[PDB]
Amino acid sequence: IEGGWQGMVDGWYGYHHSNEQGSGYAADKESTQKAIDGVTNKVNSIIDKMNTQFEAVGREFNNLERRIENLNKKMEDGFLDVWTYNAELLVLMENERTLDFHDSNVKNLYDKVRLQLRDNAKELGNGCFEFYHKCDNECMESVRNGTYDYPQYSEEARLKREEI
Amino acid sequence: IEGGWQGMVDGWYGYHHSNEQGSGYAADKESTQKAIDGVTNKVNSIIDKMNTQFEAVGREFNNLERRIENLNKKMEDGFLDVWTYNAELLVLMENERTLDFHDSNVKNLYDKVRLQLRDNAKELGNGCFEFYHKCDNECMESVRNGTYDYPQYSEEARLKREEI
Amino acid sequence: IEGGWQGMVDGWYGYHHSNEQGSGYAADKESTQKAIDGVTNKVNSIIDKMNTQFEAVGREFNNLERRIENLNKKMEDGFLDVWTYNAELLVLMENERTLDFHDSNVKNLYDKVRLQLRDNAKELGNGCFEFYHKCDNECMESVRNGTYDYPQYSEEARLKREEI
Amino acid sequence: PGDQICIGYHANNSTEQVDTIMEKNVTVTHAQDILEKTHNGKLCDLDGVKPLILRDCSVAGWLLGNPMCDEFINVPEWSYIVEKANPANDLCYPGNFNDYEELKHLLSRINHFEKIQIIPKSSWSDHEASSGVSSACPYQGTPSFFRNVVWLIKKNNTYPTIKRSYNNTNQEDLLILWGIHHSNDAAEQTKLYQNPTTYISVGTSTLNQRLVPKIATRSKVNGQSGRMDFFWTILKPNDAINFESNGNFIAPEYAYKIVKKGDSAIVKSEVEYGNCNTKCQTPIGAINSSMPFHNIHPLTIGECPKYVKSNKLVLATGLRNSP
Amino acid sequence: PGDQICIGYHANNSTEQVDTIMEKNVTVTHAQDILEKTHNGKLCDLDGVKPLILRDCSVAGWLLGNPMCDEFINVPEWSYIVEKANPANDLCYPGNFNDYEELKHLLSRINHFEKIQIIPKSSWSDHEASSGVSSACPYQGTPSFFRNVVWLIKKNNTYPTIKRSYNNTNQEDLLILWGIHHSNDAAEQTKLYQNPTTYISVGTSTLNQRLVPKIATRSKVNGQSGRMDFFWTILKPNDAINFESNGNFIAPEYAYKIVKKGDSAIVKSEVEYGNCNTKCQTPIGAINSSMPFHNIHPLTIGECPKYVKSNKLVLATGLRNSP
Amino acid sequence: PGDQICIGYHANNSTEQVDTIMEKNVTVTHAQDILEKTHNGKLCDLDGVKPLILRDCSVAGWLLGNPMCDEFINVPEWSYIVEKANPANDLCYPGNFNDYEELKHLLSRINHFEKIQIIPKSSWSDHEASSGVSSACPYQGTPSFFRNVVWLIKKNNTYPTIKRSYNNTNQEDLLILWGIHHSNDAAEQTKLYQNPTTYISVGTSTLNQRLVPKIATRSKVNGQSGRMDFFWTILKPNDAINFESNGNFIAPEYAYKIVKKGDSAIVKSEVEYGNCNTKCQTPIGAINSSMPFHNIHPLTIGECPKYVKSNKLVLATGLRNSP
Ligand SMILES: *[C@@H]1O[C@H](CO)[C@@H](O)[C@H](O)[C@H]1NC(C)=O
Ligand SMILES: *[C@@H]1O[C@H](CO)[C@@H](O)[C@H](O)[C@H]1NC(C)=O
Ligand SMILES: *[C@@H]1O[C@H](CO)[C@@H](O)[C@H](O)[C@H]1NC(C)=O
Ligand SMILES: *[C@H]1O[C@H](CO)[C@@H](O)[C@H](O)[C@H]1NC(C)=O
Ligand SMILES: *[C@H]1O[C@H](CO)[C@@H](O)[C@H](O)[C@H]1NC(C)=O
Ligand SMILES: *[C@H]1O[C@H](CO)[C@@H](O)[C@H](O)[C@H]1NC(C)=O
Repeated sequence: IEGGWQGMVDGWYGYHHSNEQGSGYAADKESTQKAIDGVTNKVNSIIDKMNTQFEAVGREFNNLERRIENLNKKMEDGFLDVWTYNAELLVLMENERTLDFHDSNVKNLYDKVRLQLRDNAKELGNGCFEFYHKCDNECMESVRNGTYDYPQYSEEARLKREEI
Repeated sequence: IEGGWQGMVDGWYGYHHSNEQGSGYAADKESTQKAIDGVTNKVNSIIDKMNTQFEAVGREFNNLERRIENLNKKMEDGFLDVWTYNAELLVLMENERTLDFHDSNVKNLYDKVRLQLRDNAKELGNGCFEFYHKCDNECMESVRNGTYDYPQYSEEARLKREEI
Repeated sequence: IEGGWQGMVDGWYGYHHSNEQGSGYAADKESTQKAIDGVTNKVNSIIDKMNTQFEAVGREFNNLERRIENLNKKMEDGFLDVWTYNAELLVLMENERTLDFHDSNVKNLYDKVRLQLRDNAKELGNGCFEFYHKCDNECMESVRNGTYDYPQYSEEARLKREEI
Repeated sequence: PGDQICIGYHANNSTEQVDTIMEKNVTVTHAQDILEKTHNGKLCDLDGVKPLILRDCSVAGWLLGNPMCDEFINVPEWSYIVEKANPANDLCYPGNFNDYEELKHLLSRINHFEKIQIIPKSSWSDHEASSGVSSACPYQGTPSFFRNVVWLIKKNNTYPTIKRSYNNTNQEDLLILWGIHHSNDAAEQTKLYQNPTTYISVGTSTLNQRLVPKIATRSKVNGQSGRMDFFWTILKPNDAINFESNGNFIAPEYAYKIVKKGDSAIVKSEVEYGNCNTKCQTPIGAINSSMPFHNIHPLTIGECPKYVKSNKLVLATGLRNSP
Repeated sequence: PGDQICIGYHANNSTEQVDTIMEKNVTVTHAQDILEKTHNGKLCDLDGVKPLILRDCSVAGWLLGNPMCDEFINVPEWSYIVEKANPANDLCYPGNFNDYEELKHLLSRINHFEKIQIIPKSSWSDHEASSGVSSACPYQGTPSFFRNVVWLIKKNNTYPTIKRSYNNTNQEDLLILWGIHHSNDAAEQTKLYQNPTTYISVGTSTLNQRLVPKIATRSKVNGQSGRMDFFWTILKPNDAINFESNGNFIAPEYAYKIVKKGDSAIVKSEVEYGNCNTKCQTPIGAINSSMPFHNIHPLTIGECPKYVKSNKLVLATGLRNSP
Repeated sequence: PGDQICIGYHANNSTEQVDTIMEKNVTVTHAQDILEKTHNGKLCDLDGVKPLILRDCSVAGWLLGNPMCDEFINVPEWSYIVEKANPANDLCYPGNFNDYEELKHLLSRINHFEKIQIIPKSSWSDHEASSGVSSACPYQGTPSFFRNVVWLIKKNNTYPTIKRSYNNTNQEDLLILWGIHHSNDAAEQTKLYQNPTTYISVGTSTLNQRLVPKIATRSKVNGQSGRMDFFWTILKPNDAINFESNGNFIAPEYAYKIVKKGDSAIVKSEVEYGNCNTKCQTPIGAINSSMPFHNIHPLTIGECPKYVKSNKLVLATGLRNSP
């Protein structure tokens, strides 16, 4: 949310923890995959649906066939205008959807975490949670894979909240 | 969120409660309606905007009119390509919007509820809330129609939280 | 969420506070700006991409050139149908995106605030927060510009929660 | 435990799939196919109006009265015209039909004719009309010739100069057709027509032609080395048409009044009639449907869904439905 | 109670509605109409350049100098040309204007002419030029004839063979027009021209024609049984054009130099001029606007918004605004 | 402090920008250009099949055997044909090539010819074949003439009437070409041909022409006041073609068998060959790419991306990447 992780080389979306055991990055396997599967077929669908073109031609006319020639010319400009127009608005529209597709997926990671540790952590309002409790590497792995036990740190979180 | 309710025949979106009085499904009238009104006119708008076509024709040419004939042929392939292309990308794009339209509407139901019972229930992270308190059928009806009284169960919720 | 502020003349999105010092409206400068920058270039992109047209013509045919004339006529109806179709579906699709663009931006303001004052305020479920604490004009300015200090009102909020 | 409420959505056993720009083959709860794919395999009426089936006859064979096209001697009103790709009964003498395709296209805004006798066959007192016959044009084995058009020849050894004219006394455009016979050599020319140098001269307010027979040696088409070209014009309400010739003239007897002018086309079907109805017809069959698209056939006629070359157009209406 | 802050959005009294794929007639706070719907109902200049209004004259009437078209004897530069649907002053003798529509289309890239005398009317010493006149072509009641073209006839009883040629000494293509008179019978032919068998023969580097008059009986158009066909060619800078004839020749006097070549068309308006300006003009009126679309008229000319057949194109810019 | 976990996303040093309906120039992490912009600047084979480069020769110059086109006396199979915009070696006598563009278009479905001797040059026993020569048509300075076609003239003072015919004994359509010489005056006519009034008469099952030379005075094109028109037809498998003339006939010697019929066109390039390969070729160069779009040149040939007139088509695939 404050920007991207220059340091996350492992994937498109993921985590960054810091604790007494140190720090580290960790990409989400499922989320990054889902995004690539989605984005790539988007590209292909745009490319593959274009299967239309096969034949190609110019065309030749004499001096007493200027109406027909102009008719031919306007047919080509006609379809060119339409096809230019489509491709450009296809890209703009779809590029936008791609970009907030990523925003939506990042938000989903943030929410999966926020649900697992309600009052066990402080929402810093920055993309990060300040855990109330001590969260060792295994506690951190646990919040990443969904397999995080809330009640273990329950009163610890409550009691160290109550320090404030 | 874990999947759809094979058991909800009453509508598109809704609820499932379980309490001491037993269990049951219950569809949201407003939400299901809004979705049908929206989705149906989407379909019609796609269909009705097509009002364009009226006349129809082939066309016939002799052996010394092959340039014109080819010109005619390419006009038809030309418009066919464009119209095929549009209809297919119209469907893909719009089918996607339809699908996460439904996701968005479901999320709205989940949020209407979550706001009414902050700490009176546990977000299981599964689409369901485990009420702290006892929630009789009328308490349940109350959370469905927005007319739910939070302060009644306030300290009950607090006190039975404090059991943990 | 209950509707728009007839009283907010300062911008597109913003706030309304009420406290012991009275009441007032206040638009978000950044948010309103971002929306105008976005919406206006949307309009221009639609308009500017149309750069296609330059030349213009009818065309004239005799009585023994009815095939060609009809061919010319169908080319014009052909491109007219396509261009009519595009412009209309461009507007519908894009007008929809514009409208929930605004909904999304409003939601972002609501969330920026909700993160800053978790249990220092009650979510009324209406777009408004009932502060637990007393929030003077400067406390209010503080929640608008992000520069709001949560811990100041911490136990005040807790202690006056505990009145319930 | 504790009481629970859940937020959820519809599911069913539906197997209808649907596509998306990012996802293919997504099972859905409710959907609408909009692509129409079925047709009744038959040629049908349009809006209670039967079409005009020339069976093995072509438009020229029909209008000039080829002897094998007699079933179309006096047809009634029609919605469209169906012709085969290679009708066996076209011209019976080899030759050109001038501006054929333009004539054909004109029958696409026409709905009904009225065959009128324009200059009777029994008026040709000084020329031999009834010998307007040849083996190239069979009828019932016997040598015959077009019925709507007279092949005049000399009486005694004399082809006097023909000068006839017709004032369209009606309020409808009428379609007149005539022809010219290109003979093979000077001898045939003299034996048929007497005069060695000849011309057909036809005039309206708009038309001013003069046709001279091309006397030459040719390859036999249908065992016939001769040729015969035909021509046509529209004669407006109060205009008159003038003919003049001293040889090789294939004079008209019957013309066609145009009533009425509407929508039509000329379908190239082999399919048979089926006593059905439709507002949309294709060469390979009618379609009684209601959908924005189809993929039946390009060449469609009437008010018909947009022909498209997709195999599938299905709109998701309901919800993602995986078990 | 307790203090409150709220998140909200703009509202107003605006009643502008806007559409969506899922919702129709949605009231909005701010919007932009992009469909242009208004025009000034007049024919105007383009970019400070007036058009060429032939009022009741046609392009042929104008170029051949029909006596009722005198106001166009020496026009100046123009932006486009406006003609009525059925000009009363076209040809004055009935007949064909060969490749008319191609000529017409050529005036669509032309902007200005310069009428040049190409072979003077007083050069025809051995033929009677001044009797090139007829009742079919009135002027001021009196029998007249095209001004830009001479209808030569015999002097004494003699139409000697004409042999004249013109070498375009200029650097511009020039447009030359000539004609042929189809007489009615042998008698008229002899009385006008003397020689019974005649021809017009015209040649450039690209052109090689030979026209023979079709002597026949016709229906009277404008009380005139005769006919008169016209022809035209472009004569490139250093090319010469050769004429030869011994009868029925409608010789040129004036030709048209082409300067300059630009954009134009030929509008079929009945609307009058209005002393206005535009970069976009239609047959039913000019439009001074700035919008990506319009629904005024298909046949538009200049740089004009995309003609569309919608009644409404309005983009929502602001917010949903219900009270 | 306390332990922390954060949700975040990829960033890099990528500078590839991408556009959106609401935002322009948005830096992204990964992207795909789909618009192809590069070409090899050369003319290449298609699918291992070389094209047919007539260098300074035109299609007519080639088919009629203009003396400077000898390198194309017996070409082999080809993928497409490349011609310059203004070939220096076209006709060598000024004149019309009838239905040229239709002939040209026919070579667009043809892939290979087989030049056949159809009526030998040494068969003309009673006419002077070898004097079929002129200064208007140089060869190696010397006065020559088309090689594939004979300009017959009188032997002694006699042009007897020619009557020759050819029965296509093959299973392929063959392309035959002949011509007519328009002389300048009665004197030239007599000196070349003897007979003052003449005709060429050509007939197939489908064709029935009769050409009469237009004897007139003309402007000298290439120092030559005469003209020469050419003609062509397709002769179906078992059809015969008949020629008859008593003057001004430019007879055929060689015809062209058509084998085979496939895809082709006629490119107007100045670019030279490059010994390359492609499935997509343009006039200004080949393109070996794989992308849904390009902006190289409109007139493209083969299976080629959609020509578009955009400068940029780039799809964002990755994430917003600002430092
Ligand atoms: C998370 O731990 C669970 C068990 O609690 C395990 O199955 C899973 O593999 C772990 N995730 C990763 C990414 O290793
Ligand atoms: C919910 O109860 C309210 C009153 O508290 C009532 O007006 C409403 O009808 C109830 N909802 C349903 C679905 O019956
Ligand atoms: C909000 O206050 C901050 C300092 O706390 C200040 O920099 C900012 O200008 C204030 N916002 C407004 C809108 O005045
Ligand atoms: C018959 O048509 C002629 C055209 O030749 C027209 O002038 C005339 O009015 C018609 N006949 C009569 C008697 O009016
Ligand atoms: C006049 O045009 C002729 C074409 O006949 C051209 O050859 C010649 O150069 C021009 N006249 C002169 C004197 O050069
Ligand atoms: C040669 O072609 C003719 C057409 O004139 C055809 O009838 C004939 O069958 C062919 N020759 C022979 C001997 O069959």
